[PDB]
Amino acid sequence: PEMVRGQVFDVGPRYTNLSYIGEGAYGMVCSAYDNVNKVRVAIKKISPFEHQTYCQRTLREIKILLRFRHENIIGINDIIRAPTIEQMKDVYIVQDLMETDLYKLLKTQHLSNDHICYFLYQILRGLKYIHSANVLHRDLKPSNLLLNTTCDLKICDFGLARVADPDHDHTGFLTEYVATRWYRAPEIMLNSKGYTKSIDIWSVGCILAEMLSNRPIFPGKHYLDQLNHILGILGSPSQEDLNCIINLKARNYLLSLPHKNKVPWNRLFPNADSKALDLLDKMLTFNPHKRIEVEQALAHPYLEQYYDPSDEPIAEAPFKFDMELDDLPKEKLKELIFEETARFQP
Ligand SMILES: *CCC(=O)Nc1cccnc1
Ligand SMILES: C=CC(=O)Nc1cccnc1
Repeated sequence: PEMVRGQVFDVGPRYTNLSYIGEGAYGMVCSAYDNVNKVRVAIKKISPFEHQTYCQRTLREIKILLRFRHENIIGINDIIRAPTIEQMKDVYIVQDLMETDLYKLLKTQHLSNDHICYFLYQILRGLKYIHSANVLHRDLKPSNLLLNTTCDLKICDFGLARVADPDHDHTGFLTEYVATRWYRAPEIMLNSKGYTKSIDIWSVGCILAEMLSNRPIFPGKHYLDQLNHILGILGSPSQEDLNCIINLKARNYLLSLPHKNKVPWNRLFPNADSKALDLLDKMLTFNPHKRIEVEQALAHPYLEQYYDPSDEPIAEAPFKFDMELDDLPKEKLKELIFEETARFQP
């Protein structure tokens, strides 16, 4: 069994010449030569069977990625595991090798308007498919957008994804949330569980703003500071938008703040294309009900050079988890992971 930095990275004989390419979702990732397709691939090692949350997120990612088939969503090419549940300790997931991601690209590279437009198009094209399957990604951010050397873009990491559930979206004020803080929509801090499609659109808006300046637009340092950042740019919500927030603790918090005026997008992004800023405004709308939807965003003039709804496929059917994964014991989850990965065995 081959080793990488003192770890068991046991993928062969199909996959040889391991080069370490960093750490990610649940640990070690290497590129490797696939001796069957004759290309380098990425392989991630998952060791999740101790912990219920690890198993839940692993199972959720596998079920979704195996069901999805889209050019802008990372596929699973292969899964390596032991032949029996008793011997299964790790799972290796083999995916197309993507040389970089938008987090790394933004730390080092200025994007042309043409690149920003193309990246945004591919993000929305992928998101149209995800939403058409009644799935919410819920953790869109630059590091979950993979890019290859020709700038093909693929969304990854469906570990926090959920089936959409708008009739159960309501919650109290300051309800804790799992997804990455800088890309959280304002309503998460106020009255939302992140069970509607508008949650992902806000993330995309944040990603667009970050592509325009190479800096995150709302870099909050902790839970409520994230809302301070958002309101610092959008300004105080309107009476109508406050009236949509029925929860008193949430409403009254917002009423307690001094008045803040909107920062014009063209002052934050003086070099941006005006059509990009019109689309940004519509994605970063405070009221989730007024927020642009993915299909409308694709049809926006900013994306006219690429928009073609006949080449923007949807899922053949809505997604549904068989059981509520959030209260299954880890032995049933190991067993479900074994079953879900069975198709890749001899
Ligand atoms: C799908 C998320 C992903 O692979 N992102 C990433 C992992 C490790 C290092 N850099 C990016
Ligand atoms: C640590 C980086 C990483 O996980 N890289 C990766 C993932 C998927 C596809 N290509 C490359």
